[PDB]
Amino acid sequence: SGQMFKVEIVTRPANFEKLKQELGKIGVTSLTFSNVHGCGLQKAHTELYRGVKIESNVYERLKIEIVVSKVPVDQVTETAKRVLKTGSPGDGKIFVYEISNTINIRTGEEGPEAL
Amino acid sequence: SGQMFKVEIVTRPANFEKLKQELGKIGVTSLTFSNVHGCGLQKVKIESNVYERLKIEIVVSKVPVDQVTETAKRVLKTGSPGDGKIFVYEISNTINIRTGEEGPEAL
Amino acid sequence: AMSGQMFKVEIVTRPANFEKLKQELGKIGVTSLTFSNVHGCGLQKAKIESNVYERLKIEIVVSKVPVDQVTETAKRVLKTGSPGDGKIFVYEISNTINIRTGEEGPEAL
Ligand SMILES: Nc1ncnc2c1ncn2[C@@H]1O[C@H](COP(=O)(O)OP(=O)(O)OP(=O)(O)O)[C@@H](O)[C@H]1O
Ligand SMILES: Nc1ncnc2c1ncn2[C@@H]1O[C@H](COP(=O)(O)OP(=O)(O)OP(=O)(O)O)[C@@H](O)[C@H]1O
Ligand SMILES: Nc1ncnc2c1ncn2[C@@H]1O[C@H](COP(=O)(O)OP(=O)(O)OP(=O)(O)O)[C@@H](O)[C@H]1O
Repeated sequence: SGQMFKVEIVTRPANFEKLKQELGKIGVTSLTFSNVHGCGLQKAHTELYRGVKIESNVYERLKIEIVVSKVPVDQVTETAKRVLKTGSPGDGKIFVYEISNTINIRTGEEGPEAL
Repeated sequence: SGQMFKVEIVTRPANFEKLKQELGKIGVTSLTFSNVHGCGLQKVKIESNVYERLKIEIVVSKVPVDQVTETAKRVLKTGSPGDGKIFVYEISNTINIRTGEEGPEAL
Repeated sequence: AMSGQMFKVEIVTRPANFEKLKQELGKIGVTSLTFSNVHGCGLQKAKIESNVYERLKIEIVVSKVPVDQVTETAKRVLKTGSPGDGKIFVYEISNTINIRTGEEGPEAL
C-alpha cells in the first residue's frame, strides 16, 4: 500500500542521458547517481593446469539510486532494461530492496508522501 | 528487540560539521560519507539539473532510529532547495571485523 | 540460509588488503563486485571529538554463494586487530535483474 522501494542500477557510463529522459516520462522526479568502480573476478588455469589464479579486472561504473512509491517498480526496472540493454557485458544489473521510511527534510513529511 | 537499521541521508554538502556534534551527542560512534550527485527530472520532453550532494550512512541499533532521523531533520533544514531526503531500511546482520562480534553488539 | 534469497554484503574498511581480498572472494565463487572510495568519520564524547579517515567500500550481491562464506572470508583477510578494520552490513535484496540477458533472481547473478 504505502510501500516504498529503492531501485539500484549499476551499469557502464552510457545512455544515462537517454535513461533520464524515459524515466521522466513514466513519473520519476529525482534520482541519485555516483561514479564508482566495478571489478570482474574470473577463475583461470595457471599454466599447465597446475592451479587457479583469479583474473582481476577493474572498470568504471555508474551507480544510480531511485527510490519510488507511486511509480511502480516494474516500470522503472523495465524502462531501464530497455535503454541500457546492448548485449555486451557491462550492461549491468538492477537490485531492488525495500525502504522502511522516507523523510523529506525541507518539508518534514514522512512515508510515501515525502517522495 | 535488537533491530538494526541503516539511515541514508542525501543532502547538499553543507552544515556537515554541526550534524556531527548533534549525532555524537546522541550516541553515534562513527558514520560513513561520500560525495554523490542528484538531478531532477521533469517534462514529453525531459529537462534535468545536476547538483553535488553528500551521502551520509549511519548504521544503528541501540541509538534509536527515530532519534537519528529527526536529529538529522532538525539540523539540516533550511526550506531552500537541496535539503534533500532520508532513506531508512532494515539490516539483517552486522559483523565487527576486529572483534568478531555479530548482531547489535557489533556496532 | 535458503534458496531464492539474495543478500547485499556491504563492507566498509581500510583501503589496505583489498587485493588479497579480491583474490579470495574470487575463489569462493564471486564473479563481480562494486567498490568506491568513501570516507569514515569517528565520533567521541569527551563536547565531541571528530575524526576523518579514508575508507574503502565493497558491495557484493550474492545468492548461490553463501553469505556466511563471504563474511568469514572477509573477517579473515581484513582483520588486523587494530581499529579501522571496519564493519560488514548485510541486508536482503527483493530481486535482481540482469540487464543484458533479462534474467531475474539467483540465475541473474
Ligand atoms: N553481483 C554483483 N554485486 C555487486 N555489484 C555488481 C554485481 N554484478 C555487477 N555489479 C556491478 O555492475 C557492473 C556491471 O556488471 P555486469 O552486470 O555487466 O556483470 P558482468 O561482469 O558482465 O557478468 P557477471 O554476471 O558474470 O557478473 C559491474 O562492473 C559491477 O560494478
Ligand atoms: N526518489 C529519489 N530517489 C533517489 N534520490 C533522491 C530521490 N529524491 C531525492 N533524492 C536525492 O535527494 C536530493 C535532494 O533533492 P530534493 O529534495 O531537492 O529533490 P526534489 O524532488 O528535486 O525536490 P522537491 O522534493 O523539493 O521537489 C536529490 O538531488 C537527490 O540526490
Ligand atoms: N555504525 C556505522 N555506520 C556506518 N558506517 C560505519 C559504522 N561503523 C563503522 N563504519 C565505517 O567503517 C569504518 C571502519 O570503522 P571501524 O569498524 O574500524 O569502527 P571504529 O570507528 O574503529 O570504532 P567503532 O567500533 O566505535 O565504530 C568507519 O570509519 C566508517 O567509515
